[PDB]
Amino acid sequence: RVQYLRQIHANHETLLREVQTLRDRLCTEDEASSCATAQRLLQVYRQLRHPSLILL
Amino acid sequence: CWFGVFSGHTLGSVISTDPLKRFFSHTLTQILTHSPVLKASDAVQMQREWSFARTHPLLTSLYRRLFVMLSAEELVGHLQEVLETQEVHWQRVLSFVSALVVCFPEAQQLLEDWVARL
Amino acid sequence: IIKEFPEVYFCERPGSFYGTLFTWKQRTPFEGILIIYSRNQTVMFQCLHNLIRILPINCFLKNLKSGSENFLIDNMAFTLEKELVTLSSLSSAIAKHESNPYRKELQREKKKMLQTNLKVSGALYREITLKVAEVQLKSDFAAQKLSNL
Amino acid sequence: LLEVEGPVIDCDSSEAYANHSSSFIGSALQDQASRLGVPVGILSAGMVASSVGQICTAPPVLLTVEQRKKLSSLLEFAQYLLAHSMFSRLSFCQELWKIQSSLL
Repeated sequence: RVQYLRQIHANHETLLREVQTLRDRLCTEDEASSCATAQRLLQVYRQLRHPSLILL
Repeated sequence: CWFGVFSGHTLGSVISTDPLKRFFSHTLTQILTHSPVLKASDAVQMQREWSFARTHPLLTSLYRRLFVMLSAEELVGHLQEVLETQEVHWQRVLSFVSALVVCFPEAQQLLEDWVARL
Repeated sequence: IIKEFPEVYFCERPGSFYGTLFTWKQRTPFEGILIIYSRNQTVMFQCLHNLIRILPINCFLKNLKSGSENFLIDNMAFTLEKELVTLSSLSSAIAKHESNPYRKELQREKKKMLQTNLKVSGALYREITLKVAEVQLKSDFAAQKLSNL
Repeated sequence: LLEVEGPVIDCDSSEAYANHSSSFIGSALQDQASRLGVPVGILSAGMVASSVGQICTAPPVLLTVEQRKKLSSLLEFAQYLLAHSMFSRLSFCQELWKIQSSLL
């Protein structure tokens, strides 16, 4: 079905642009490269790995 | 070209019809409400000029598309509430009902319902 | 200093450290990175003692196994900015495959056209889930190097 | 570049059409950025937005010959820069809105 894959697509394209702004901030050294970024990405990681890859 | 992209064959395919319905409903209200001139209750002879064949075919085509992506009784309820709520552009409403009656499957009786209520 | 590689200092203090070798790469002249090639593991303690005496007071040392935390954060982000691109490509390739009285008659035809796009190729989904699986593998590797640190 | 260095395009950093190698251009941006004390991202952004202005000006809504070819080779280099994390998106967007007229 399709509603399904769009729900996933939207939930992904928020995290994608979130990461992209985070990468720009690391480019311009705006925040830091220390931590809380590390702890943020390891939160986005956890979020994806729970129902990773239903294979049908 | 604007009405062409508006025609939801390329768009309805990709877009979930939760926000797309809100888009079309807001679009209908924003067509009806905007520039409520010729509010003259003496807009009686102008019904002949707002006859379906005289109303521009572009208006007609857009209304067809808005009828495609939505349901009839939803539209009738929405119209009842809007015409009760707020001012009208009579040109668009009268052209709109003229296209509505012929386009949807026998909703002249669903019209006469809320006519009797009003 | 060694001239040929000025990033290498060799200690010539004639007691216990002689033949130690260090390198100092500074970055944001707050932060910096010290690497001690020493001749046993005692001599690396006697050095980190002697030093943490002569730094300023809030100097926050830390051992690194697998590269400086900045580098790992890039290497983490890269493998998420690849994965989430691939999971977009999934839905986009899918959304190509879905596209591939007079008024009442045309009304019903166009309604039938819009009810056709409920379905998606399982085979294609599968092709994409192998492309994704490949990047998940790279991301999860790069997350274990980070969560140790 | 007028203040620190005495009296900008990819031609500037690469020095008068030497080569078109992606790694070579990366090392040129590193050298330039080392001189100016600016992060490499913002140099990349500025140079790319300038070269985009150039391409889109040199002759209307569409541009569909040879413009597209130069543009795709340039954007193929932008993707290299993005993958090596040598590109501020937001500095790029700002430097395009500074153009705001040349763009199609």
